[PDB]
Amino acid sequence: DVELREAQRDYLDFLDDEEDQGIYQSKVRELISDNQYRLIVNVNDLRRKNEKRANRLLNNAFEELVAFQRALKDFVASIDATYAKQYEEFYVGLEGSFGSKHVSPRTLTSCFLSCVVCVEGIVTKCSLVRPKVVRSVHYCPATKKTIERRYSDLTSVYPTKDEENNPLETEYGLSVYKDHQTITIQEMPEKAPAGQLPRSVDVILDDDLVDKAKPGDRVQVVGTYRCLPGKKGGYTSGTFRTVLIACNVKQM
Amino acid sequence: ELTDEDVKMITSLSKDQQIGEKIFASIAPSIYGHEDIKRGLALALFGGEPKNPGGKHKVRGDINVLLCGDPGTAKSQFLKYIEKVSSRAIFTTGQGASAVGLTAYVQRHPVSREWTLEAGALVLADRGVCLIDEFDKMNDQDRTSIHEAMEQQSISISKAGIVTSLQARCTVIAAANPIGGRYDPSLTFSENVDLTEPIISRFDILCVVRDTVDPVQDEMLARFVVGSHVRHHPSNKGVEPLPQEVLKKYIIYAKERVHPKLNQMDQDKVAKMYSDLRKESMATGSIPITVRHIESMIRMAEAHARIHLRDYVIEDDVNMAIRVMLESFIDTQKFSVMRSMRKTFARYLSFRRDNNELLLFILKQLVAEQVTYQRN
Ligand SMILES: Nc1ncnc2c1ncn2[C@@H]1O[C@H](COP(=O)(O)OP(=O)(O)OP(=O)(O)O)[C@@H](O)[C@H]1O
Ligand SMILES: [Mg+2]
Repeated sequence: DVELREAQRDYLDFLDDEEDQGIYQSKVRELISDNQYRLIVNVNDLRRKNEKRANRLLNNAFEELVAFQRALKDFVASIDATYAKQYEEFYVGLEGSFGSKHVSPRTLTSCFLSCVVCVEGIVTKCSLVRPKVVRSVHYCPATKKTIERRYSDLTSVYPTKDEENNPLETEYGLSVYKDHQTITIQEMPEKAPAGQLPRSVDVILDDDLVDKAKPGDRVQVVGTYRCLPGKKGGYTSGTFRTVLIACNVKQM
Repeated sequence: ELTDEDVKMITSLSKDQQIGEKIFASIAPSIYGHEDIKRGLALALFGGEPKNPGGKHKVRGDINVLLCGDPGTAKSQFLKYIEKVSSRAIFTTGQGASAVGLTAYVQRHPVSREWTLEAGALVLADRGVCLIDEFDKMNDQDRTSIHEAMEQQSISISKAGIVTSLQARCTVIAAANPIGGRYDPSLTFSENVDLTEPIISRFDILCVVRDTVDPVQDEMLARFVVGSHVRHHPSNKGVEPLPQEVLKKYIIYAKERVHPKLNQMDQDKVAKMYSDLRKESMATGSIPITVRHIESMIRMAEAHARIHLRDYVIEDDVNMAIRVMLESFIDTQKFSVMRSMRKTFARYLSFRRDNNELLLFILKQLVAEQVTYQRN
């Protein structure tokens, strides 16, 4: 993929901040020193250094964020491979000045799907934190075999019988889970028009963000807006359920 | 009810030159007496002329009526007759015993299961008549809603998400009982009724129905009701009142076509009358006369002209409207002020009141005084 390689190279060059003011090199040193695996990057820096990269990141959030995270992992490996080996993936959060993407749940129209949005709102729902499995390990007493099965982020089959029908006992401890939560955010009553009912939107929080925001707090969520699918079925209505896959949650 | 050649019929008796008495006697024919109340209800039915000079001075063309009286006097009968005879007329009670309430709201209709905006009763009578029985037993919110409707001729809803303002240009005909179940003339009207001053200030006619012991009237009413009972048994199932269907045809035609203009009103007479009433009312510790009384007199004069389809208010129309307005205003006063204003303005209050009526009233007063002296 020439496009993905170019994106990753540009992102890595940006993160390679030694000739410049050394801001993001210091930020990576910070994240490694304090033992966290998520980086916060100001979009204004992307605009100042490469407008094309910033526009691509904002308008096509998913693949651009994947490339940015892979470049981040490569850079942290270069600065330190010992720490980089500890975490399977290095995540990224965004912030700054989102020109037209900065909206509220009311203004959040379908035009922003697959884009980067920095919404501001009042938190209404915070669901219980659940561990979503990402990698299961199953041990067969009969065959002495340990089988690992991955679970890609498709936001399904859980093996229980061996090849010749030997029961598999899942290895919870060796299995890998990521904590996950869903919150519902609402437009601030102050800025909402006085007449009609409040307009809200969902937000999905992965690890490092499951409890960053509590119910009834004014927050700013930066993330990707996409459509959820229905379950398997012959017939479907054109309707789609949309959520905001957060890349960063900040207290206003 | 869109007929033709009945314009000839309506005009045929419109020139009778005494149709006013006929129509005033053709209201609720099942109710004996209460002629003044019937006149007031006729004027309310025909209504005034709504006018909004420029767009900043909204003046209602309606004639709201309030019948306050001790029980057993057929007030609810008048309200039910108006319900029966006037199109777009709805009936509601201060209690919750009415099908539709005074206040707007939104909900899923119990039978249709559909989410609808239940507009208040006043709105349903947008261009008709709203009859309010038990006017003195409403809720706080009901009182607020009636106040809003009577003041600004519209209702503002912000219940669920519906920030709207829908207009209710209704004529309110209300019935009520005095505080304590009996009207005491020694107290002014505004204090022996469980209604705040702003509410009463928006009614154009106040009818004080009093049940005073009188052998002749008692015998007459007994004969009336007992004859009704006789004639409606299951086995057997000074002008001439108009038939009810023709009466409502006349009401429709007048209320839809003729729009009298008061280009012939004698401003001199009205101004002198108003100044005299102001001076007299303030000379005593009594409720004064205000501009809204002149407004109500104008509306009633226009309505009386509409009854006769004159298209131009005439001196007699103005005099009759003044008679009605002064009768209401005087009867709202306390006992002493009642006689004060009666004697001071007897000339105005006697318009179109022949000698026989006044003489009979005076003879009845004298004989009642004699009876009281006898039986004490
Ligand atoms: N002037 C009248 N002419 C004919 N019938 C009358 C008259 N006054 C009272 N009645 C009769 O007497 C009864 C009492 O009248 P009604 O029930 O209408 O009372 P009301 O004035 O509405 O009292 P309340 O304030 O208690 O509701 C009725 O059957 C009514 O027909
Ligand atoms: Mg009654």
